[PDB]
Amino acid sequence: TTKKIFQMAYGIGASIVILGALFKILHWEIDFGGFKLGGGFLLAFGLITEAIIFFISAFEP
Amino acid sequence: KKIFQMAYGIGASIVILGALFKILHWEIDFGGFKLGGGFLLAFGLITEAIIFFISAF
Amino acid sequence: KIFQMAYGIGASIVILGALFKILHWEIDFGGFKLGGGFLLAFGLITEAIIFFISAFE
Amino acid sequence: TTKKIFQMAYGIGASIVILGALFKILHWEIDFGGFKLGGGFLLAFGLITEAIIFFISAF
Amino acid sequence: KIFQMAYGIGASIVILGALFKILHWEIDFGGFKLGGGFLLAFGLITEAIIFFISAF
Amino acid sequence: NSPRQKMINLMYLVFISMLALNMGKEVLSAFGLMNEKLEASNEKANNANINAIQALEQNNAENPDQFAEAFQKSKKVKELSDSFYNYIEGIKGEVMNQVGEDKKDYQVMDKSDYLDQKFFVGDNYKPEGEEFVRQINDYKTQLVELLGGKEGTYGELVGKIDGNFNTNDVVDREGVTRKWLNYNFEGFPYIASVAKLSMMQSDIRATEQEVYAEMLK
Amino acid sequence: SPRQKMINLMYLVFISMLALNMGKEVLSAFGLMNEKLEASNEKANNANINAIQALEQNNAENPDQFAEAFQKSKKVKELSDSFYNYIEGIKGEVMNQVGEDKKDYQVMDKSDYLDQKFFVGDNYKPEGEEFVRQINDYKTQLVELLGGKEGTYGELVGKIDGNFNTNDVVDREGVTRKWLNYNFEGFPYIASVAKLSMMQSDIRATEQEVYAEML
Repeated sequence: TTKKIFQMAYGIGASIVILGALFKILHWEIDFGGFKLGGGFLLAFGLITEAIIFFISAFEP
Repeated sequence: KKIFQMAYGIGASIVILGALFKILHWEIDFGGFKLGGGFLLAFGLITEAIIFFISAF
Repeated sequence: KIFQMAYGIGASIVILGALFKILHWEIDFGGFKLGGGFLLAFGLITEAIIFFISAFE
Repeated sequence: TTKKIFQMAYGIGASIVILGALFKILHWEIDFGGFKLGGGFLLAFGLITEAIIFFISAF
Repeated sequence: KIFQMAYGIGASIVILGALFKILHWEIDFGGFKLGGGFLLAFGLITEAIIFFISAF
Repeated sequence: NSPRQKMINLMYLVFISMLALNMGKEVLSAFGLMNEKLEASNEKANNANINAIQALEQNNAENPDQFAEAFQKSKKVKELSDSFYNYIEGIKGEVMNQVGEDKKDYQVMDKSDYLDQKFFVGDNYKPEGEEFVRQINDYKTQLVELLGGKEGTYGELVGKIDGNFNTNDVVDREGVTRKWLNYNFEGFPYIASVAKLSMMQSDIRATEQEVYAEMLK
Repeated sequence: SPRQKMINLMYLVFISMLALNMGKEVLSAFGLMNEKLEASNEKANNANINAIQALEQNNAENPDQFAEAFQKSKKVKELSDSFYNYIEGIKGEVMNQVGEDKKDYQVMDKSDYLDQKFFVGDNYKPEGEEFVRQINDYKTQLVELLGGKEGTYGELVGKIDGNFNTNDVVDREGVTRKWLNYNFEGFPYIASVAKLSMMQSDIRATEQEVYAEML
């Protein structure tokens, strides 16, 4: 039953890292809160997410 | 099932073709405006992020 | 077979193009100067072709 | 048997690699362990760990 | 044993070359200056050869 | 699963950490020291240009029959030059505001984030990037039109300023054609970009002091 | 496997990002700067020769107020030329090992030759000691000719001492590093050549400032 919380984490982290790569390559700017969030900051957030997914991939069936 | 596999394949082809265009700095114009590598990268990466988001549920 | 061979050659040329780009190796064969850009281009084209073909299976 | 610890080591080492890459990109100097940790130290630790598992797994 | 050993050794050399290249490390012990470029070449050429051989 | 699968994901891990591959600390220190020397030489150049303008004042005051045209041309050149210089300095200060509290800590600049999100979008120029390119081309055009393009007077100074202040597509070492702004500032570390902007400012100052050098003669 | 599809797609994307990182001609800014230094160096050398010639005619017609000024001008010109030519020789010896193309600034990033001649281990090699000695003797003899931080050229001498220093410098962390180890160790060849050509632009600027305060 815990195989569906890893699938959610895997898919959502994949989306986040792909979007971070997209915004870093194309120099885009998403504005939803706080700052303009840049594309470099979104790459950094994608890297945080990828580190978390790498960590939680160590402990899985 | 098959829709997601087909979308993944086509979006991956488009995004790495756009990566090729950005590497070689091509602006291939066969239809409409200047395609570029940025547009293909955006299209492929968006349709990949969408597919991976939906496939998480 | 061919769908498990072009995988290997494409990955090999992608890695070789990455290496040549990192090290700025510009080996000159008959005719034009090869460089890492051509190797990346060929590897990326191969990856795009198999990502497209493998979409419809 | 020991394949569980290989993937655990790979995952934790790769997480440290990503954290060190991020800290080196952002120039973060997190100071908990002894001296100033930095991103270079985390890269060194994670990459050396990954190299150690990959060398051991060759046999 | 014929592919796994070279596989792992090349992977370890790739990792060490990446580390040296990113951190700009210059560890030399006489005669040669290792650097990150040499290790990256020695690992990535080996991996390209392994890829090409396993393709066939 | 497959050895090739583990090896491609090892390449994934290797190349995602190569996102942290930047210039070394020595290259960044060299860029920062070049920026310091460039700024000092630019301040010296501006002082020399102000002295040249004052000398043109002294000459034209006595003989307002042969130097008045030269004086008016020189003053308009100074207006254009200081406008372009102040625009470049505005961009340069905006870049230096994003590096941290210590301004001469060149090891940590190395980012290329603020600048290429204000010059480029996708594969085009963001409106302010086009503003930069337009400023360069307008400085080139309006300076030439005060002297005469490749003909008449000053002969080859026009050819020189048509070489420094280009925005034409440049071909790089591989042979692929690159747009000027993307070639010069996309992905460049903050300190490298600021050094390059100070180089452009040095071109401005050298150009205008070479103009006033011809004014006196 | 939503993670394996990501990796199989995005490792190519990250290789592409790395290729675009490697394709930036950041190091060509050093080469372009070096070209501009060379050009400004012939320009300033011509200005210096013109000032020297001017002073020559001025004291040839009037050897009353500034004849010794022209003698000092000749002596500083000769010392500046000697230092400039020493730096030029060091620049040539490092520009001879970059390849057949001297305008391919992207490959001049090795640093191996220059740090193998200025210093061995932790101290200076006896030709890298020569570079530091040349810098220090240029500074010292120039200060002697002008007058050290007093009398005349006092501000200029202070400017000179800030240019051609050799004092040990402390880096960000805090260790005390030698001057030649700080300035030229690990620097790519084109960065070192740009720094040397800038050090020549300071020679030209210093002497043109010296002749500026002689009219």
